[PDB]
Amino acid sequence: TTIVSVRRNGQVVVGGDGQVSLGNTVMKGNARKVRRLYNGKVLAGFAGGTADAFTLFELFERKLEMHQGHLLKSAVELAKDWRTDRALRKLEAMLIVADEKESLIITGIGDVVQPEEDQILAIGSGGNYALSAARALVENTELSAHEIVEKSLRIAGDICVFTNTNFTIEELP
Amino acid sequence: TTIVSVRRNGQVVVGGDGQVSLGNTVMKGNARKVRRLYNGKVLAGFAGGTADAFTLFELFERKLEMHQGHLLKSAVELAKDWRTDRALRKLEAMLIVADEKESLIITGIGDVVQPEEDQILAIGSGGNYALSAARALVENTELSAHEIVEKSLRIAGDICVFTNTNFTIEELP
Amino acid sequence: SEMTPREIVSELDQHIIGQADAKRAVAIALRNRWRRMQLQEPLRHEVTPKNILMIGPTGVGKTEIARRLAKLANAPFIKVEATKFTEVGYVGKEVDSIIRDLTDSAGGAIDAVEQNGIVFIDEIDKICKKGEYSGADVSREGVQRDLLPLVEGSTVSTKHGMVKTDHILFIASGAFQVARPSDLIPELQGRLPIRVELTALSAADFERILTEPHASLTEQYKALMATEGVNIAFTTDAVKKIAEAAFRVNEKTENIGARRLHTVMERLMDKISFSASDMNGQTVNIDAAYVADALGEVVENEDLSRFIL
Amino acid sequence: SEMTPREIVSELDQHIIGQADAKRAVAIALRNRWRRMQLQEPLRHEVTPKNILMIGPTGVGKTEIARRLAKLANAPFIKVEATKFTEVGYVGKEVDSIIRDLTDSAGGAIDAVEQNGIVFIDEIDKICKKGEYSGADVSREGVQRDLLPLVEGSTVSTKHGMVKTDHILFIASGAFQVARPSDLIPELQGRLPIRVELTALSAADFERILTEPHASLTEQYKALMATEGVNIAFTTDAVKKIAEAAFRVNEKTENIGARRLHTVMERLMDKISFSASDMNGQTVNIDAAYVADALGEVVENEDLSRFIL
Amino acid sequence: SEMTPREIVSELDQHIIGQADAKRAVAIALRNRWRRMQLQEPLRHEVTPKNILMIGPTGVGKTEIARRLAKLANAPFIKVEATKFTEVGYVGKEVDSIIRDLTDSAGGAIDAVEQNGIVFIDEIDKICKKGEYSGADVSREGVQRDLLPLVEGSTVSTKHGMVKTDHILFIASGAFQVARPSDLIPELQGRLPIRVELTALSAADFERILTEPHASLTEQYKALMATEGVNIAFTTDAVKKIAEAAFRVNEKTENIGARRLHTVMERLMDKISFSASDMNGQTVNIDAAYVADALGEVVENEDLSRFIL
Ligand SMILES: Nc1ncnc2c1ncn2[C@@H]1O[C@H](COP(=O)(O)OP(=O)(O)O)[C@@H](O)[C@H]1O
Ligand SMILES: Nc1ncnc2c1ncn2[C@@H]1O[C@H](COP(=O)(O)OP(=O)(O)O)[C@@H](O)[C@H]1O
Ligand SMILES: Nc1ncnc2c1ncn2[C@@H]1O[C@H](COP(=O)(O)OP(=O)(O)O)[C@@H](O)[C@H]1O
Ligand SMILES: [Mg+2]
Ligand SMILES: [Mg+2]
Ligand SMILES: [Mg+2]
Ligand SMILES: [Mg+2]
Ligand SMILES: [Mg+2]
Ligand SMILES: [Mg+2]
Ligand SMILES: [Mg+2]
Ligand SMILES: [Mg+2]
Repeated sequence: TTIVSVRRNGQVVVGGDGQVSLGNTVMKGNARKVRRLYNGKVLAGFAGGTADAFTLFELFERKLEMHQGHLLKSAVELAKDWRTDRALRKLEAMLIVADEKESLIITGIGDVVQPEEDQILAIGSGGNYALSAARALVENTELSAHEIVEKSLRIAGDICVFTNTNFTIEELP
Repeated sequence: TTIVSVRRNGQVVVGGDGQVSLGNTVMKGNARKVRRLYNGKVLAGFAGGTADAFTLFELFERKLEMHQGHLLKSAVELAKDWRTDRALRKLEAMLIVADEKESLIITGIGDVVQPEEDQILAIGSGGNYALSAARALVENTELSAHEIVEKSLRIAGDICVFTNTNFTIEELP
Repeated sequence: SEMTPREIVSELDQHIIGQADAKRAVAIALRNRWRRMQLQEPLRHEVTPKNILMIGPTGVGKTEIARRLAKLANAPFIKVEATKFTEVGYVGKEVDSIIRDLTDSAGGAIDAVEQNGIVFIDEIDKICKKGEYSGADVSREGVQRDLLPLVEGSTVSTKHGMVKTDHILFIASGAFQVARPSDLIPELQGRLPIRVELTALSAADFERILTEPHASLTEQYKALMATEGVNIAFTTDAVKKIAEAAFRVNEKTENIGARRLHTVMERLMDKISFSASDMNGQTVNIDAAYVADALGEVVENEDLSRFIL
Repeated sequence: SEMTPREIVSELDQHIIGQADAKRAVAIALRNRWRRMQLQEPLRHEVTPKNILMIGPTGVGKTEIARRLAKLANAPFIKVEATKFTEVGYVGKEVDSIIRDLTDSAGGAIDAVEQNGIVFIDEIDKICKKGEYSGADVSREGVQRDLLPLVEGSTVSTKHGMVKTDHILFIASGAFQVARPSDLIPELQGRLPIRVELTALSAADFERILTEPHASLTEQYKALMATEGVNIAFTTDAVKKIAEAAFRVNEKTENIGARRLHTVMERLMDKISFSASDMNGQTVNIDAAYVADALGEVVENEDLSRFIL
Repeated sequence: SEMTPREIVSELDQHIIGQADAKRAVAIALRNRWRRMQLQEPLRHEVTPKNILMIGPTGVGKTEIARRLAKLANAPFIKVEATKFTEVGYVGKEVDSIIRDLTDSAGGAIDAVEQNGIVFIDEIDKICKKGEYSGADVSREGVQRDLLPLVEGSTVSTKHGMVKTDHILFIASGAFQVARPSDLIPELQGRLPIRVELTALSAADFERILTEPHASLTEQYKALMATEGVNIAFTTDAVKKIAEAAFRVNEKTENIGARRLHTVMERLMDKISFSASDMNGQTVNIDAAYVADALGEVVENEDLSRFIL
């Protein structure tokens, strides 16, 4: 799995592959690993255990709902459930969430992290492959955030055996 | 164990082998790994731990009963019991369920997955062997869904040591 | 002296559609009140009621039948939810309270309660051993144990005096979709001799529930609007669409039985109910078109793939 | 004999801004009290209330509407929090207590309570099955079970006598941000026929709540200060800033709806409220500048990165 | 007719040192009792109290202010600890009991309680969501839910009759060292409009609490010894050392606020309090030296490295 997000020119994109693999064999190549939350105004992409990912996703959605859908605050409250005595079971998955304001990556262990400057996030086995292609594309091109995402995902896919070419790209106008 | 399902021409089939093996020794070769649920209007085939499989099966049946027997909704509610804090123990088994509308595979870890296009599912150690023979048979033949299932199971059986030739094929008129 | 089983069924037929078996079974039970009581001292006390178990889906009539029957027999009546006794902590949360509540609803008439009181124990299939999520199972087995005394015959103290439960008729119910009646405890199982099945309701039945029964929904709305000086009339086609829609959503979403008719009618009589005061003297014709407009189009989505991979 | 649905809405419009759908729905319900009661013996008892479910955010009017309505109909009224019945241990912690409390607030007038009592069950979305942190879920499902008897029609004993709940109107509410109404139990779902949606309040609405309603906050403070011999007046611009500030903090921090107006006014009338006694004979003009000074600048931070890596 | 906000503050200044903001806030609240009540039927009922939240450390005056205020207004008063309602099992352990207790302390005077009763809910910051050691959190959220009815306006039954809580003034408190007021539930948050901060007490303040307030500790001991025929006098220097010592141990060990003064005085008046009967006619001068002797040297150790590696 590969998920990457780029934010430039007042545009936010988050896309990912579609390959679902059981061991060293593929099961499905058309999975949607990026979806819209909170009245379709926040982008979310997940990686890791198929079940753990969905539960991390779902848990986060409940949060957005208990707040005015504020990405940051929500991320922080969800992560707080891991920073207590009640050892809330950990999930072997990761999420990339974004909207018109910020972009974050949240993990099933309980921590939130923000970009760096070029507003680029990437998770999954193929993450760092799309990450490089994107950093490169951003510091040397004028390509749209939507173009960078598709181009980097493809690259990543040609390197990682668990990342295919069936993308699902969501952008927030 | 090998279980495969094909859906074509308004016909749905789900069949499987009969070999039950303890370690590298066979115990029984006439097991029925495919059975009918909800007033015999939904097909279900299981693979994995003998006990875990039956409990996954049973748990699913209770679901169909608490709903109007809707395959999808049922699958989603059962899977939801794994996507919460109460770490509902995981089962080392898998189910293939189908009816006049859809076909799904459900796992003891908590996720539901749908086919791809050719409406073909397969689980178990011998799964991918029957899977190929079936994809092949479907994209190059006019054979019935019932014929494809029997032919692919046989093939799978001649390759996997844990898959025999004592089939149990159920189809939904 | 009293109605016969054939007469009682006809009385019930005026309020209930279908469910012949359940109707028949309670008519026999009510008639036996009259049969004994015609007996002499010895037997009159030895002969006891043959309690009933009605198995059947949601909102298909199980309670209306029990309720109507008590009504036509002017018998002290009471309905309670099996589960309400899961756990206890004070007087009122004990099964014995069923008898006090019944005696209180009849103004203390002890002879009345003992002779022909009726107790409807709803959702008894809930206090069994279903699913693995059985946290406090001893609790459910427990209430079954608590009912035994009542159904087997005992005396409970009420602020009105002592009351025997030896001749009170007991009717229990359930859908038993996961549990079976054989799951109840032997003692209870043997005290619920008669098991009647009630079936789901089809659209054809829906259509009849809409108009045939005394004080049907169509008759109620006709009289309600007549109050505001409006004259309404449902066409055969209109009734048929209201029933299809009701049966339709019970099937695609949550099935609540004949209650769905109430939900749909309300969604249909929405407009007229508001403007009735401004339409005096007029007459409204609710036909096919009026219904297709009022009942918009297909409830609301069918989403669910949001959780699927 | 009684107001019409159009009249009732106008009566509510004097105290509530927006929420046309909810207003309309309760007017229809109140008018039906009058419609039946004009009926004859048979139907008059068979026709029952069509209870309501108001879905909507915090402090946007769901209770004011219910409360005002009962007021204009002089109907025994009562509000309770669904969750208050989570767990029980004594008499007063049982749902039945809702009816005793209602009867007690009307001085025992049994005919009054039965004929037109109103019960507002707040936050019913809380007793569903939301989130994974569901410790005692059987408990929440349980209170739903406990309400059924009441909403379906039964009798409860009060120190004033027996009271039927067959015709009491029930209004439930919720934001249902995580749960859906379809999550309630079938029996309850079918007894809450009508579902009305209430929307969030914008700044434009805030501005109107400030002055239009009878006894608005601006009218209250004018009368309060007049008591101390001070004459105050809010300019259009002033009102507009008070509403922007209120809508502003509900949006950046915790959203409490129209209650925020109270918080802001207090923060604004802080000074005058203290010095009013020393300013007799004077007149104060609360304009834009006065408001921008009083309401300082941006609530307080927005920190949160303290937990981020 | 009644005191003004400036007058009330002066009345409080005779018993409390510092805490101008809190004093000011409660004076405004008490004056509003008088402001409405000068209003006419419509508004007089619509205008409600603006409840208070006093945030501040231990023993710095939060209760004395509330207590003194009720005293100067001869208002039925009551203090309760938020946590006391964590879990319930019987009548008296329910929030409603706050109103019965209040009515009982005024001899049933219902008009009195409704018009100007005051309820001080101490340590409300304890029923929030603080620390991870949150075992029964639903419990704490629960009492917040239980207070809502009271603060929002309702009726509770007492053996003296029914009593409305619509106009009772509510004052809550907390140190909120870990929790914030924003942690309370929206409904409660909006009903505690006013938030006043109370500060810690310095040695300079300690010195003033010792003598300035009516019936200060120095005035009490002077009168107590005068009873035994002894005449005592504290020098300015003596007072200053007593205050330094008090502020000193609150700082190095456990900080209990102005209560520490009581602990220190007792440790100081130890000897004279015992021999007073044998010293009649004499006069004792408590000066710097007398205090340095009586108050020995540095509380007791500071050990703690016993657990360190
Ligand atoms: N067979 C039927 N004929 C007429 N009305 C019915 C029938 N079944 C259900 N209803 C109506 O539907 C509503 C639900 O009745 P209920 O007796 O509680 O069904 P159940 O006992 O299965 O829960 C009632 O108001 C009743 O009038
Ligand atoms: N639409 C509205 N119009 C006028 N006042 C409103 C409105 N909505 C809320 N309020 C005010 O805000 C406060 C909160 O009312 P509330 O009925 O409890 O909202 P809700 O029922 O959603 O919790 C009340 O004092 C009420 O006067
Ligand atoms: N600012 C103050 N001025 C005079 N006395 C005070 C002051 N603060 C606290 N005290 C005294 O200290 C004791 C503790 O009072 P308390 O009101 O319970 O503080 P808090 O409300 O913060 O817990 C009381 O006997 C009171 O007389
Ligand atoms: Mg690849
Ligand atoms: Mg083999
Ligand atoms: Mg039922
Ligand atoms: Mg049911
Ligand atoms: Mg509310
Ligand atoms: Mg709320
Ligand atoms: Mg204190
Ligand atoms: Mg303390």
